Amino acid sequence: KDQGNKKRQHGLEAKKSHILAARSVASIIKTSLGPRGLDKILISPDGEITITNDGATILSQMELDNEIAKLLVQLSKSQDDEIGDGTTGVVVLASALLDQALELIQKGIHPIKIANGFDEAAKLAISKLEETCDDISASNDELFRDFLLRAAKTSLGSKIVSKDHDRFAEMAVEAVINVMDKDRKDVDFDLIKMQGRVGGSISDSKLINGVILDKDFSHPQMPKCVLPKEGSDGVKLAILTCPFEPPKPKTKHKLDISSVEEYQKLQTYEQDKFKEMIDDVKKAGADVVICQWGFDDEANHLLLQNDLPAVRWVGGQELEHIAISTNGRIVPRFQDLSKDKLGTCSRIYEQEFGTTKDRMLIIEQSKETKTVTCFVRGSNKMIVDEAERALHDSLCVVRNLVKDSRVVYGGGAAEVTMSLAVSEEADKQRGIDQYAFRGFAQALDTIPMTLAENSGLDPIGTLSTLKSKQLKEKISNIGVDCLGYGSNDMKELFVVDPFIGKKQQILLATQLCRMILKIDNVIISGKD
Amino acid sequence: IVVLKEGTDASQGKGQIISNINACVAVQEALKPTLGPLGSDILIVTSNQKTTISNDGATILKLLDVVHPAAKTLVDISRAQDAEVGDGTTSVTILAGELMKEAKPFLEEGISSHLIMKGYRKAVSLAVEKINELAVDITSEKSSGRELLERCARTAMSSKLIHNNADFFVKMCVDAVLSLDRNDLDDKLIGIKKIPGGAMEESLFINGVAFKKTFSYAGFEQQPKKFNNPKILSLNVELELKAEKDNAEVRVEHVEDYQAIVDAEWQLIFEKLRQVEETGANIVLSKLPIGDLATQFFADRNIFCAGRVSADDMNRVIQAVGGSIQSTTSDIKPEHLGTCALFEEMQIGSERYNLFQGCPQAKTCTLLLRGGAEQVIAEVERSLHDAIMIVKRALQNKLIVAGGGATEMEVSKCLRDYSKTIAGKQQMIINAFAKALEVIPRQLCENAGFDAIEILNKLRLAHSKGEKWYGVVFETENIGDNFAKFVWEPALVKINALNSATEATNLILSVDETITNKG
Amino acid sequence: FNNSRSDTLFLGGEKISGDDIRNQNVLATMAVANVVKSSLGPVGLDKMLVDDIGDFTVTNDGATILSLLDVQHPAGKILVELAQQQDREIGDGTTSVVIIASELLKRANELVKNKIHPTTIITGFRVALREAIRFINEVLSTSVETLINIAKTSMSSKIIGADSDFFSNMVVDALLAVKTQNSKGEIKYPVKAVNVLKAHGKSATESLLVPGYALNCTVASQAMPKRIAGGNVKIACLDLNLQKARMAMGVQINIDDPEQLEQIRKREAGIVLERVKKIIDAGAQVVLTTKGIDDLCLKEFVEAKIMGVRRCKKEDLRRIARATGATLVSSMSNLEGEETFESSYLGLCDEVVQAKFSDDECILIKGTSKHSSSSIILRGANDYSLDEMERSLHDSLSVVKRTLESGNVVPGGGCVEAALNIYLDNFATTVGSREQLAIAEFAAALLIIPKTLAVNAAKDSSELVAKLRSYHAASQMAKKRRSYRNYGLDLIRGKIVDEIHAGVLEPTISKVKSLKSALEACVAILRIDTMITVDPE
Ligand SMILES: Nc1ncnc2c1ncn2[C@@H]1O[C@H](COP(=O)(O)OP(=O)(O)O)[C@@H](O)[C@H]1O
Ligand SMILES: Nc1ncnc2c1ncn2[C@@H]1O[C@H](COP(=O)(O)OP(=O)(O)O)[C@@H](O)[C@H]1O
Ligand SMILES: Nc1ncnc2c1ncn2[C@@H]1O[C@H](COP(=O)(O)OP(=O)(O)O)[C@@H](O)[C@H]1O
Ligand code: BEF
Ligand code: BEF
Ligand code: BEF
Ligand SMILES: [Mg+2]
Ligand SMILES: [Mg+2]
Ligand SMILES: [Mg+2]
Repeated sequence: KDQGNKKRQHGLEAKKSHILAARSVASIIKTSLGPRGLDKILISPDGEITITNDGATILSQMELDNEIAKLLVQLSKSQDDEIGDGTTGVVVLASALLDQALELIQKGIHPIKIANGFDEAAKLAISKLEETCDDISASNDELFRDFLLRAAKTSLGSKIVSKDHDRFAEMAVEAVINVMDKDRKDVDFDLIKMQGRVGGSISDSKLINGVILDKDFSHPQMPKCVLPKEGSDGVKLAILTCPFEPPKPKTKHKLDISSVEEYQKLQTYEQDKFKEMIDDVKKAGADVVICQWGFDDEANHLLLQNDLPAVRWVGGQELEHIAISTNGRIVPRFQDLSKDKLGTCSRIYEQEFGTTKDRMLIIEQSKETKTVTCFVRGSNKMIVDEAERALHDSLCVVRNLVKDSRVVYGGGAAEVTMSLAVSEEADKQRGIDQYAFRGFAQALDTIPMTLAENSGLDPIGTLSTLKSKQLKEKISNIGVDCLGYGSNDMKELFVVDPFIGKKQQILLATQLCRMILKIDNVIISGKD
Repeated sequence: IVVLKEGTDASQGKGQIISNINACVAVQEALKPTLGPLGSDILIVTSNQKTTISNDGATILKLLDVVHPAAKTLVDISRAQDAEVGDGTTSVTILAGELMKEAKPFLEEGISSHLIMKGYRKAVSLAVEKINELAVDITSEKSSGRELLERCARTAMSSKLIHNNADFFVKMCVDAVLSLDRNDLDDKLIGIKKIPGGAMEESLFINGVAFKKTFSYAGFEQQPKKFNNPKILSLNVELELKAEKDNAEVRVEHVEDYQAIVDAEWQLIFEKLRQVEETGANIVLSKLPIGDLATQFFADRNIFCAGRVSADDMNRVIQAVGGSIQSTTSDIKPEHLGTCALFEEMQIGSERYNLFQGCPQAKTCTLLLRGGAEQVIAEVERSLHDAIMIVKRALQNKLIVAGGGATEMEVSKCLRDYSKTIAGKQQMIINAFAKALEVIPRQLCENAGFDAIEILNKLRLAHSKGEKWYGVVFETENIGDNFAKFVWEPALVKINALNSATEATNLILSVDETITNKG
Repeated sequence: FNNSRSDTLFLGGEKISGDDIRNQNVLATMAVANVVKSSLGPVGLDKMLVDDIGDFTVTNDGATILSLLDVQHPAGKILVELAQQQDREIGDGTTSVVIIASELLKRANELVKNKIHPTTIITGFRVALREAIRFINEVLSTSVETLINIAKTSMSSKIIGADSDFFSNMVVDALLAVKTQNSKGEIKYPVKAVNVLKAHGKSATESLLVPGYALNCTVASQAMPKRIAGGNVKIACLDLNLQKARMAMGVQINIDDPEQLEQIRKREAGIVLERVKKIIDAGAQVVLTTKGIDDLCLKEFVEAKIMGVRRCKKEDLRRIARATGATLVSSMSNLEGEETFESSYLGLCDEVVQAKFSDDECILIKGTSKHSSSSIILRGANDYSLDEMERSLHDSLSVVKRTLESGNVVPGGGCVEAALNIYLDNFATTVGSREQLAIAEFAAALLIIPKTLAVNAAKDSSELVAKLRSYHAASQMAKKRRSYRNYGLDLIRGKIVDEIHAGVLEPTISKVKSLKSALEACVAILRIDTMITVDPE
């Protein structure tokens, strides 16, 4: 059916095409793998300009029609989903592999038999790493904090953020400690509001121990800040999801008014009814009101006179963070108030911003709440929007370290240990699986080599050194002098990649290969 | 000047029958590569724009559109094969086609088709009985209860993207055919879930049940996200203030009545609400919503919830914690609820997943699948359904045959030998079908590279000269006892295959005039 | 389905490789062959092929059907040029050399799909032929009437065949009568003499065989005789034209004195007039120029009752002259003079007459000195049948010129095929290997002719094809008892008969070239694995 507008590919060409298509996607992003990497301006068809060293993000934005690329688009994506840092690299390794696989094919090898070869050599490397890796959690407490940081830092060196990487790193380290527990080892990112606004530089990007939100503070006359109300236990605040307006049904209405009788009673009904709420909150003994939905002109004024700063309209996730931040309860009706369901926050101020007529507000807490707000700032949108994703990247590497305190020293060395170990087992293999193992390990070598290429070092050169040194001594961790400094040895240099991620990466590529190779037939149609 | 059909094509003649054959051959040759352990795979990008990659011959022949009447039957018999069996779909067509191919010589030489149809008819009958005759029934005949389901889910999981991670999935596959009552094997219980990302084997086998995270409301984040033995309340409907739907009219002439009816609404909810609290539950699920206020409530008193649960999910939820759906909050008795061994809200593949793991009293599991691309997870789910469905039909029929071309090659033997006793027209036709079966062994070798000619021919000697299970040593390219090598598949495949395949073949050989109407 | 794309290797055109092209070739050859597979055998039938103007032609000559049928595609042209080779070489066997070819590719291809290299199949077919050609000389024989028989069986699939006995006779007769020695021995039967003509009227049977030759012309001026000589006549086979001279292309007549005007002028008439006289003055009663005659220099023949025909077919005069012993007068010269040399150059003919044929009316030079020659004249219902009558009278009368020039025949009837089949088939094991399948295919493939010879009868041909199969299969068991191959098909009745007896004879020289040839094609195509089609201009 639909015979026309339908093409077919199969091996002679086909495989070349695919292999090459991968390779080419790669050639673009290879120049972004490294602490010497570079970003790529991507533009939405609408006109949105972005700038980012993030792998996944780049390949998602490249509006591309080649089917194989479409696959590497997800390859970098899936990895971003599972870890949060692989992206830029997972594809590189994948391509290299493909070129390698292809190469063998023109020497008489079966595509599917290479597949099994790679899957095997891979599983081995994963092990030769799973054995050489080091542990952090089980070693110290002040050193865990350090190592956990020394990763977040290394994880940021390939970003514009790099400039102030000290702060951005210690920020990501903190942001995670404060919302996940050593036992559950679960970092729920809903407990971390990644909000950013413009202004200053990326340096003025602090971490807030509460939340932000945008509010003018209901009535203008209202105060700007909020003290702990004399000797009290910090500040108490109302967290209600009921509107400061006369209660209404939820089924019908038609309050039939026969005569001036009842209309006379409604009259005074709404009137004091506003006092029925304004009083209600005073009774629970609170300082400031945070209502999910707006208030009436009357009800507002009262909140003024009664020194009850208010917050008209606050979104779901919004109101909710104000709870968990201040330890309060989300109170339905008005009469459901009480001094014991209030929010025990530590301060509230209406934050100014340059001359921007916006001027949002903030809710602090002093002590590490169960909610953090990394509030990012920058000289221009793109710097921010990149710095936020840059922050995110690190925050993820911090989450992976609690979910698996295992660490491997990157700098390319992590990939050299495999290439070394996997290549050894090659000589023992002999025959066909010999070519596979050699290949797998050989593709790997492109990872460090690429780092050398970007940092300005002769590839073959740094590789022989990295291989020799990491053999003439111990299948340890000797990385590339990516920036300079004394010499190799990612350890001293403090270059660290979480193991858990590295495994995922060196899998996701081989697997993706294992799929493409099995494809020997293709049938594309058009858009009728 | 008059007409009889209004410009609407329609061909007839002897060529008509030959056109149709060749037509089918195409759709046939198409799948031939996806056969055997070392089988090639396809990548179809339908006019839809959805890109897929698979081996379920059914799934391929479903994406080819195909409109040729004749050649379109190969699409049908391939679908049925993925039904009454679940596997072999690739092959039903290779054969179905191949026969039509071997019918050409006769049809050309000038022989009736009704005679070729008869000839093939017997050929199947004999061939079908022969399989039944070899269907090695066992139970503890040095096979064990698990080693049958494993040994069979394995060989069948071969030649699929899921191969080199075999062990992991066969142990997973069998475990999930057993998860449900072995008295009524219903697939609809093994409900699968796909999760973006992860290794194509970092997949998880939930013992109880796992489902999305429809939890779309404020006030969450409170409510523990983990319980050991919680008191699951598999409730069916509502839990919102104003109600999610349905209403009536409230007309009042008294100011007090207004505020009165209000206080009533509230209490009307809260009651039904505490009515749940009263059941003393830790987990409250409902196929309908759980409003902001509602979920907020349980949140206060450390009770977890989720609104708008997938319909086909609550049913697997019941079967896991052994609850029992309840529509109202009134007569909620305790044998109605359920309890698992452990509940948690994971962050698998950057997606929160509520899951009731550990449930020694379940009759329904759930399993999350992983992959680096929405195409691979997709192929796993189909590569696994082809296995699960074969394990299932291997409980109900502990009768198995060694494929890898053996069963096929042997059924040829007895069929070719038989034809000697017939002589004449029926001889060639029935002897043809015999040779026509050689396509599976034949193709299986070409796909992988083995010397298709020699390995085939060498097999015919030994197999006909004894060894009723000689097939092909996927390993050292050479013939071998596939029963000994443990390449097992239920006989239920082959028997359905040759029945249903031939059907197509004679359905085509029966048509002499094809009248396509235009419009 | 459907090949497409390019990606790398930027080529100015199409290019299919492997399976895709290799099948395309087979399909091609297949179609071009299948059109004419319904014209094979006696039970086979002719077809009408209409053009764009609406006219057409009905014919069974496989070679003309494939010529007339517009074929676009290499492997298609190949079998249309191979069908050509036959009609050009031996002269009959066209329809069949194609059906074989197609069958060899179609088949050989199947072997490749089984994973059998093309070469290993090729050498295999090559040896099957060596053995098959040799064996072909073990069914054939020297001329031991075999002629009126050859000429007959070659009219089975034709229109002329309903009246087989008649034409089968007129064929040999006509040909024979024309034989010559060419140069240094030879004794070749004119691969083209016997001017055939046709005229609509009367029965199909009422076709005359002139006892001399039929030159197709009138008689210049209606004023001269339309029948001359009853005893003896002198025929002037010329070539140079008898019209008023024009001198050298570069011979200006420059007049300086008005005197010379008139003189040189009228001289022109006479110069080529003297030439006329010097010819009548030779006993010329019949003149056959080739380059036409004047009307002036005609009246000279008329005034003298000399049958003189204008601008004749030079391809006839060459044979009208060898037939009256005369001489094709290029230009009266000899040493340095001018004369058609009285009876020295003239020819002796018994009688020259202008017979009519309804509408038409041509000249006949029947009975001559050294003529021996003949010429046939078909008469039918209309041109549509008539073109075809001759069309196959030739595809028949040709079978004879070769049976003669090559004293050796073989029993047709699809016998040759059957024999080779079972012999090569069993012989196929004399090498075993993969190569067995090749020869096997080759042999097996040959049974296409017997199957299709019969299927063209509607009935379940699986009958004869089986019988004839068995027979030879058996006969070659002490090939002892009373060995009896030469057993062909008798489709008219539906049974196996001895064709040598029955009268079904075909020259060895045909089936020997029909075979060696058809494979020469199949192989050059078997080697095709990529077809790059440049873009035209
Ligand atoms: N400071 C560095 N010194 C040596 N290697 C580093 C350094 N920073 C990052 N790398 C190497 O580069 C890799 C990160 O590449 P990057 O460009 O950040 O893309 P992604 O991290 O998204 O793959 C690290 O895993 C490590 O192999
Ligand atoms: N391990 C194996 N070794 C030899 N043959 C096998 C093996 N695994 C499956 N087969 C055979 O391969 C064919 C099945 O092909 P497959 O690609 O699995 O498609 P389907 O199973 O849908 O027909 C059958 O002949 C089956 O017996
Ligand atoms: N009288 C006959 N009985 C059976 N076969 C015949 C007879 N006459 C010709 N044949 C066979 O028919 C074929 C020739 O028929 P035709 O279709 O004319 O082929 P071609 O056009 O190539 O000569 C040969 O196999 C010849 O042996
Ligand atoms: F460049 Be990656 F995304 F850290
Ligand atoms: F492709 Be089948 F269903 F194994
Ligand atoms: F038509 Be055939 F060449 F006699
Ligand atoms: Mg990074
Ligand atoms: Mg299968
Ligand atoms: Mg003929």
